Amino acid sequence: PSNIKRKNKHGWVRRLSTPAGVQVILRRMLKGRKSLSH
Amino acid sequence: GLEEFFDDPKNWGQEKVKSGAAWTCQQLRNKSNEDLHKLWYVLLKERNMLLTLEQEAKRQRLPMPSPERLDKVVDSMDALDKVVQEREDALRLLQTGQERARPGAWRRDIFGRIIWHKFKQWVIPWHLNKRYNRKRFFALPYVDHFLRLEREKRARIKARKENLERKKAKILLKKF
Amino acid sequence: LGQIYANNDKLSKRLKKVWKPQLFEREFYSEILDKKFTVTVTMRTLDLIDEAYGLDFYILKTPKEDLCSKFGMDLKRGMLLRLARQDPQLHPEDPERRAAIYDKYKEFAIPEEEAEWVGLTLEEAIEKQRLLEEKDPVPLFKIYVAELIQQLQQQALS
Amino acid sequence: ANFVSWKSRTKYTITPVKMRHKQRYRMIDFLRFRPEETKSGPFEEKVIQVRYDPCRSADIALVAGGSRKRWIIATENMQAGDTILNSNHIGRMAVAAREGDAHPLGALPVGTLINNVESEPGRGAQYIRAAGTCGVLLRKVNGTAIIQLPSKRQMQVLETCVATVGRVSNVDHNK
Amino acid sequence: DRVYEIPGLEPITFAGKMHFVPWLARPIFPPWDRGYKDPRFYRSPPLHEHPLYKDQACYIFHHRCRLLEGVKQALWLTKTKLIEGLPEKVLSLVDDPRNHIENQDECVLNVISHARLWQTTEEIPKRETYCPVIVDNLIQLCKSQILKHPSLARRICVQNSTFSATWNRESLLLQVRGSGGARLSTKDPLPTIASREEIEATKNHVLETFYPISPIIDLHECNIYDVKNDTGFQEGYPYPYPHTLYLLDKANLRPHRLQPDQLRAKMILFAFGSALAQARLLYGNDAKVLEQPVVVQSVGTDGRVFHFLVFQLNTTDLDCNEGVKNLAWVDSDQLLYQHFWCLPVIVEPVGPVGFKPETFRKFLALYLHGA
Amino acid sequence: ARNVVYPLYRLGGPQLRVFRTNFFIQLVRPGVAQPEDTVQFRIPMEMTRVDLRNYLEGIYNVPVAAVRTRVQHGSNKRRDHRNVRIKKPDYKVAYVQLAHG
RNA sequence: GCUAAACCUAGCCCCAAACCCACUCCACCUUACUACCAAUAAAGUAUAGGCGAUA
RNA sequence: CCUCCGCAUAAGCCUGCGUCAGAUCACUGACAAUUAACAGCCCAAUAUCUACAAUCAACCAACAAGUCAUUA
RNA sequence: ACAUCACCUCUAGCAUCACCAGUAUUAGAGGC
RNA sequence: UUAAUUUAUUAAUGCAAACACCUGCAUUAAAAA
Repeated sequence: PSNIKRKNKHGWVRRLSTPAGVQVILRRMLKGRKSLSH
Repeated sequence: GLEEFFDDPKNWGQEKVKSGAAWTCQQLRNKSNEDLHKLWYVLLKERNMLLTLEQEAKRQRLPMPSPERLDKVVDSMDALDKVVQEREDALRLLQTGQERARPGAWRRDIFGRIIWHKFKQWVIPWHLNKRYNRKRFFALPYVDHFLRLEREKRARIKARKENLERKKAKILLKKF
Repeated sequence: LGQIYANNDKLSKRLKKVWKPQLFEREFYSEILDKKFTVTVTMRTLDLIDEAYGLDFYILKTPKEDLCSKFGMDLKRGMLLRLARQDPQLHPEDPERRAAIYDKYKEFAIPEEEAEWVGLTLEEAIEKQRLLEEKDPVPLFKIYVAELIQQLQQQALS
Repeated sequence: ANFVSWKSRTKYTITPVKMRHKQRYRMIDFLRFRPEETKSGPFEEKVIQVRYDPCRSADIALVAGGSRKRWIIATENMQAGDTILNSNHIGRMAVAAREGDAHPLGALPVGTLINNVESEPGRGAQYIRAAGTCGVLLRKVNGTAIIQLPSKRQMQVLETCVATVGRVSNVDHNK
Repeated sequence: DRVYEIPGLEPITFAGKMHFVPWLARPIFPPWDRGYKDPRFYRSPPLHEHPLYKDQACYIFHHRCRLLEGVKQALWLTKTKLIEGLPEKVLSLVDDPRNHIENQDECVLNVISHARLWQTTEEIPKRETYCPVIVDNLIQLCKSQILKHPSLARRICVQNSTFSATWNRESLLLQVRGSGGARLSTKDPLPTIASREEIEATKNHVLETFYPISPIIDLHECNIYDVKNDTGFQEGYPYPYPHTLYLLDKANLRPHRLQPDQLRAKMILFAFGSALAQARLLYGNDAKVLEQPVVVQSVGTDGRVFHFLVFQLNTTDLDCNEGVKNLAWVDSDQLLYQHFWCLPVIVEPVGPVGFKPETFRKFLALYLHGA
Repeated sequence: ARNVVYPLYRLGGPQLRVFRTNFFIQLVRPGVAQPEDTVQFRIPMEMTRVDLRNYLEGIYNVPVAAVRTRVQHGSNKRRDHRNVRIKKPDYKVAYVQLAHG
């Protein structure tokens, strides 16, 4: 377990870095997840 | 000194301390900016005392002597803030015509939703601001499908709500 | 971007094909804008050039869907603005040639307001409009001063 | 991926460079004849140290000329304190060159062993560069020399391309 | 964007918005200049409008510059004769047994053992830790002689002293910027060592010059320079005459350390610079032969290997390649002990081995000069 | 003041002044033995050490000699009927050593 | 007689109609929630099709 | 009577045997706490300097050829 | 075991993103 | 892989176009279905 690693791969910045990650966040926002990212 | 954090020693352990009405907004509108200033600090001291007492009562496992006056002080300070804020915005509307103190804009973030972006203070202008220019205030065409699906989700929630209201009205008319 | 059959027989496989044009880096002269433009074109572009008798006539004649080029519409907008403005900056200290060229394209003379919005993508038009109606909010001080002056005028006439 | 190449230094430097057993990289100057700033024509250079280099098979020489040191690649008998002439003038006759100096191929006795051969005038020395290697100047025509590479494939280069004479150092790297 | 090419129309950009937009043209922004001066974000002017930018490039020898061949560059750069070995005068200061500390050898041995073994909590003191301490302790041992020679009350050992000195050789402009520790200052100047006959015999000498590398190599090219001779103190300062420059090579790593030849060149140039600053302060900026040549000595150390220099500066007309020349006496590779064992090896006990007290005797002689 | 934007300072600019401070304070009884000159406060998260010093000195005329601060972590180990964690808020504790003995 | 059983109403579904949402203050693309720098019908008709499955 | 364990830091975890009160081989509610010197959190530019391993670094002993610096 | 030193086999006469800032006593592709 | 037929491509050629790159039309192989 590592916080640096976790925030590097699944974090908000990494998600928004690409259109695929933006789509992940959009999917999770449509579903209503409390946690959209790490 | 530090005695102002506690009320008069004659009231310690009295279990009921008498207090008067809280300031209304209308009453505070007739006072000067300086009277509002000093009254603010008077209320600041009073609230600090009451918070100190509340915490100490929690610590001693005893009920607070009179918790209503804390609410009254809080309401008084909210009224004072409202009065001063009204004066500030009236003056701003007069001199500048602006309705809000903080500049902002209607922007459209990466997820395609309209937001009110509030501006920040910077030293360098925006075109050489490395961090600011990383933000995306536009949506690419892959968002519009998700925008449509969110719209449909909202529509579903509204339809359910309106239908449920109508069913409840039918039940009410049935009983009565 | 299409598909074909392997040997022009439908009993063969279906395989993907792309048909690309032949691009020529040619160089033209817009007389009305008075500029040498290097442009990537096609042989067909040269043919409509020949039939239209000039880059100018070709640009102000060919409609948007037939031009299918944003650069073509930038050229169109510039040309139509230069006509509408009667702009003396085409050929300074040379009025007879300016008048000759400007009369040569009297047909495509348009109002300047109409020429301003020609060839604009929708987002570009919204950006122009939002500049246009962006005004600093007029302070309520002068509104109220004018109202008070007006009320005093009304009371004076009473 | 996050691959940024270490090959990122711009200026020529005499110092080793941390590159990505661990090794540091000594920048070699293969443009053997380069006149320095506000100098031209041939120029002498001095060998300060003949140094082992991890990045390659041959060993190298720290060689200082005028106001600049530089790493060049060593020939077989090159000592510390040796003096080497980097020449440009194509002589009318051949030049009876010593073991380690660099001349345009027009200025060599034909049938001598050369190394660090260019491909264009101003290209830099691309070939005959590994340990103990050598190539013999076979014959030359008008503005043209023909080389025998150690793979015995002959090469037609211009006359005014600089090559160094002698064979490359660190012999018996093979054995 | 091709809209920038059309002579008529102005491109529509995202400058109205305060953000980038992929479907609008990129605006052209004016070069922004911050109105006020803020130290943390200062950009210096490019190297032309500095108030002192001289076309004639100057060459600076600072505390870092490691010479190529070494000593030869120092003699050439200074036009100085090099005589191996200190003169009879200095060595005769310790010729007698009376000019000696009580339990001299043992005392020096104890200083060594302190520096190398008994210094810190760390088992093996490192070079930065034991080099300056060896130096300072040796000066303290030497200063223990104030009983015999009271004149030693008129000298001080000042640190963080920087001097500068400018001189021309042929067409090359040279400037030395000495920034080194442990400079010893005396109220009284050092008497001349070289008498008339040796300096008048140095004329026949020709300084040997080398090739192909220019005798300017590895010195700092510097175009933003000031031709200012700085002796390192304000005027009217007591103890104004330099006596001995103590320079130490205290880098742990071998590459980071000066070679002994390079260190000797270091001290030659530093002593020359000190003497030249003194000469210019006492005689003005005139290139002449001094009737009162200035003598300044230096002690260079690696931590255990010592070197001694005595410099006699007698000419200020450096530009010429003939005439009288300065002269320096050198003692080189004067190691004060061969090795030091911090752990017993199993055979050889902890301590120094190869301790030779003549090196410290020379140290003491140099210290007692002018006393 | 809390929950406000602060005007940005630039070199040679006017002193930042707060006219109606927004953060409020309580002095709480220490949970452990403390020196005689130490007074313990519970303080808002945004309020700094300099802010607390100036606050006491100005509003309450208390001569302050030293201030120390720590952030106390509230417990997240307690749950609803829905197995959802309930947070006790974190808070700031200030230790004020009074001046002039 | 223990365990247990039983309960109606939260809400939801399908339609109709009508085109929806989105700045208390503050914070949030950097490690997010971080004050601040380079119809119907025609009709399964005509037609297409390893002329067949089918279309 | 065991001790092949322990004590700190790092990483990770996040109040998870402190006090008061209650229920439950014989957790819940409330209150309280970790105080910087340790450690994070750095650096004004423009050029321009950075050939010689470590191993007690002195020999020896080598190869796989090395972990280190400024000036105006 | 693979890798990797080392060894064997085959290919390659050459330059700026690997090979390579290398040049057939070399490099790459394999195998152990 | 020397099943089916094909070369979408990639590497080459040959021929058209243009005054080598780019394009269109055929052929030969590797890697491919």
